[PDB]
Amino acid sequence: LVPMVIEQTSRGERSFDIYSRLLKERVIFLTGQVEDHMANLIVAQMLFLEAENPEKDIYLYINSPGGVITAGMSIYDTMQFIKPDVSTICMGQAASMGAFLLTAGAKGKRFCLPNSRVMIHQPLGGYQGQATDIEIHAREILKVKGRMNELMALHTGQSLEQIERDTERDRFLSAPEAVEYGLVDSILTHRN
Amino acid sequence: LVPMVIEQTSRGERSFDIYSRLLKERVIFLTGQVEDHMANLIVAQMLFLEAENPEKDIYLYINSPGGVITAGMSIYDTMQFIKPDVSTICMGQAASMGAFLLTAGAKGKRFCLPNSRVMIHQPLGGYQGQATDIEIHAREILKVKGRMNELMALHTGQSLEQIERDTERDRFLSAPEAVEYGLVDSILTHRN
Amino acid sequence: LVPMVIEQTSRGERSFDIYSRLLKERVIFLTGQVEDHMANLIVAQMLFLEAENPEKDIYLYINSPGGVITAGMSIYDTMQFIKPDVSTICMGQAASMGAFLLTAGAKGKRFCLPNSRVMIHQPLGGYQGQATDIEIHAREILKVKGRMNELMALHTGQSLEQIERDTERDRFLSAPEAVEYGLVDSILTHRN
Amino acid sequence: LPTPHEIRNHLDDYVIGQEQAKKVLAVAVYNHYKRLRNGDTSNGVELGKSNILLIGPTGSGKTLLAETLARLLDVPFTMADATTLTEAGYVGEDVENIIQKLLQKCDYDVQKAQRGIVYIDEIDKISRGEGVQQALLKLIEGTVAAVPPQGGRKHPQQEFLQVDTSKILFICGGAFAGLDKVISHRVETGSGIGFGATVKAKSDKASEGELLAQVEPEDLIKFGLIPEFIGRLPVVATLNELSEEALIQILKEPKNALTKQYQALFNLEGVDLEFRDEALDAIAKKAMARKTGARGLRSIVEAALLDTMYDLPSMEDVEKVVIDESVIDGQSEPLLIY
Amino acid sequence: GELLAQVEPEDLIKFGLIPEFIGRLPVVATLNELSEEALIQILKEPKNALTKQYQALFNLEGVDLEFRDEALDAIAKKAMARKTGARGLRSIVEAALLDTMYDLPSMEDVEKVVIDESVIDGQSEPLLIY
Ligand SMILES: Nc1ncnc2c1ncn2[C@@H]1O[C@H](COP(=O)(O)OP(=O)(O)O)[C@@H](O)[C@H]1O
Repeated sequence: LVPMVIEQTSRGERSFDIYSRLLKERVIFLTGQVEDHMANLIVAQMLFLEAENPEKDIYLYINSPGGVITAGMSIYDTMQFIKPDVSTICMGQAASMGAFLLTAGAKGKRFCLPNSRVMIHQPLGGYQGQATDIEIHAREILKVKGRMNELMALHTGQSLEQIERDTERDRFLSAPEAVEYGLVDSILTHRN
Repeated sequence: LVPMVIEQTSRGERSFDIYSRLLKERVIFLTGQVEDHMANLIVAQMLFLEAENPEKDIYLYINSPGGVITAGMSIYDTMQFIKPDVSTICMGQAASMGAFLLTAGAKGKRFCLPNSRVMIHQPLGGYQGQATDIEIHAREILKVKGRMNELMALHTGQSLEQIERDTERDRFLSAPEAVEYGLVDSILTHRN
Repeated sequence: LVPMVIEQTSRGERSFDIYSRLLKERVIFLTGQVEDHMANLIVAQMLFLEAENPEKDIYLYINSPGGVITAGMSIYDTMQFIKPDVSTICMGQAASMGAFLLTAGAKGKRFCLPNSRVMIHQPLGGYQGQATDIEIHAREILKVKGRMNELMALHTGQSLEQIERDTERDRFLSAPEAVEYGLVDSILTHRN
Repeated sequence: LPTPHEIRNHLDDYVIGQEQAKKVLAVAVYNHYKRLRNGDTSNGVELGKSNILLIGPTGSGKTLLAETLARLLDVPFTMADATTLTEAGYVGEDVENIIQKLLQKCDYDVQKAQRGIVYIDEIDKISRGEGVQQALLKLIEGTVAAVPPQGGRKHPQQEFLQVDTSKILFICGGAFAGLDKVISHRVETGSGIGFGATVKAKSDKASEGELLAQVEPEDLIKFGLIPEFIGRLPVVATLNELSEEALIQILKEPKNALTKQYQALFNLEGVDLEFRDEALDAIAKKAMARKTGARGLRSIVEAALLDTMYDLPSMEDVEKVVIDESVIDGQSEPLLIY
Repeated sequence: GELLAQVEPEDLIKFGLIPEFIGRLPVVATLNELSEEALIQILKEPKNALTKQYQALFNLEGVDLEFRDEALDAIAKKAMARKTGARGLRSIVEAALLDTMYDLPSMEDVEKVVIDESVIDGQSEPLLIY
């Protein structure tokens, strides 16, 4: 059950759900397996906040084990499109897609919690059918692999060759290791 | 759950769902497997917006893997019937049915995000029963194939022969490749 | 999640779901397989609208792959029973039961979109049990078949013999073909 | 006491395109003056006042129709707005303040004030404050309001002048934009969203003319007006719209036409002015898009002539001046003849 | 600016003005917020300009005041933010010269004082010539 909170305003007392109250403060929660429906919801929140104030910065809290690539690209493309800088904070973990979205945040505004765990791997897919169809889908996933690696190299700042080697197999990076790799910029240890 | 949002108006503060709030701005979300139930909901949204302001454009956001042809065709006929132009934007991906609706958008208003993937294929179906019945259903699906290819050629601008050859098997098109093919017009890289 | 729309009038502002907002305009949506529960809901809408105004026309948007015959007759008898003329518009498709309700609409107020598919076939049924019971049920379904053919011939205007030969097996029809056959009166292509 | 036909002729001189509305006001105003003229009241029957209700779009001539009648038959004229009196606090002092304003024009003559014509506008806004309507109906039904005698430092209750509002003609003008939809629902098909519905919102609004003419008390109550207030407004006059072509005629056809006013100003200066027909369409088109009706015509013409008016007195050798559609756009300069 | 130009009678009525009063005033002259360039001219071009006023004030004490061309641009920028029009200029000048005016009478050997753009920002102190 989602709890309800009261917000004091000039008009009077107002009741909001815990998630909507934080949305009012430009906070979007990315939680669980990435998919088309949850991604479209996040896209709607980014566009809504852009209109309210295109100057202020938006925040994205990523705690997810990854998911569909196509759904993630909808979020990634939306972040780069809108004028507001999107700050990404990793809570708990950030897998292949969560990590791609984490590093896709605005340069200097990417954060990670101290005990967080980041993991990056290459795309995984499968197709059953004729050899001709296999060649088509096989070429498509390879293109996505190259495209994802090219974008990660840009945000992380590492060379494309290095990304291919590291993403060939699952690689787990802690919060300090991620800072060196370039996935995140700083760690939020304590409130200052 | 969907996060509620507040809209300021002359009467006072008003509460709207995230999707309903965007619907007020002539934005319709086409998400997931196309089926009769969701299609009738999109049709109702279009007709409602037409009454409010037939001059203003409508924006359809497509992120779906395709689905039933009859359900998708009810959306296409609705778009062409109504006077306002229906702009189509592709987020994440637009498969066979999603691509037909995408290219069916108003000329010059079709858009695609840079990392979106547009796949087009021919109709697929099946029937079990007597040979006489199989002949009836086989002729019907073939007629549907020609109808879809005829319309796709009209919107894309390519010849019917080329569309038939290209759609004989699954064909994946990136956002730039789609521009040359004619499925879309421009790519929304960044807000200007 | 159906969206909520706001209707603004001098008295005030009211919020309705998309389906209920269109109901005020005498628009009833028939979607999915026909059954007792969904049909009962459609019947209640017809009686409610008849009470509000028995002179204004009622619109029925049909998109359904047929269903139970008994449930359909409730809708058909209700349409003829009430004074208001019930208009029928085929969106996407209209199978055996949907087509029967489509052609059952008021003369001159039956429409179909250009890409709609209309299919008509004879009733389907089965019974397991003693030979004596089989004869009872077999006679019943044949009586239903003759009754449906007679009604379809009346609305379509075709001869009873022609309807029997055509409905022996599935007969897919297009919007232009339906006009000449008599199932529909006109095709709605563009608002003009 | 001229006949209604004669009154309509006077209105036709300054107002064009609202012939139907002129007829309703001509007969209605004629009856009001006939009752005042028939002060003898020989018959046992007591005559009752008839109040008109004007329903038309903005800048359609509602206000102009009020004072124009007073110009023909000399009577004091005052105007009020419902938004000013929606305060709902001490409404009694403001309703009597309106006649006090009217009394100023008539030299504070109670008899002359009673014969005066009062006008109001924007009645749609109050329809939904309900309480404001309760006070307004009393003024239309008839009420005696005390007013101070021609101002003064102070005066006792005895000297206060009381004027009966039963003999005053009240015209409660308004612009009911959303009422047309209510009438279409009642008269035409009750479908506005579906495929078979009529959503031809081309902005022509030609159908609105005959649609609003079918106004009945039922559609008004839906708009929020209480039935008691509607009963006190038996006469109803409806203005259809001011078309683009109609605006062109208003620029020159009226007696004190806008073009004539500017032309006269240039004539005394020593140079005549010529308005080409091409310039008229540009001005009319701008007003239609701006939605100002005839009101914007004055502003558009002044802006176009502002530059030349500044330099023409200083400049010389301009035998004649001409204007064209290009000048209205602002890219071109008014042609000068030497 | 560019908003008051679209003023109409309906908005004036909401403010409280009587509708009859508005109709009697057809001509409407709407002014616009002074620009940076306009404020710069007022600082020196008028005979009774703000700079000349302080120059006469300093001259009464036996010192001459000089204003750099760049300083006027900075003063105009600060004045525009205040939104008080021409009066905003006096606020900036009084603040920048508050310290020197307090100590200038007590100080000796001061024959000339110069102000530049850096002084307007407040990071620098008024330049003194000895
Ligand atoms: N047919 C017309 N002929 C001349 N002037 C008109 C006409 N219709 C409107 N006007 C102008 O419109 C102005 C009144 O506008 P306003 O009172 O705001 O709305 P309404 O015209 O509905 O009363 C008048 O000054 C008048 O000059």
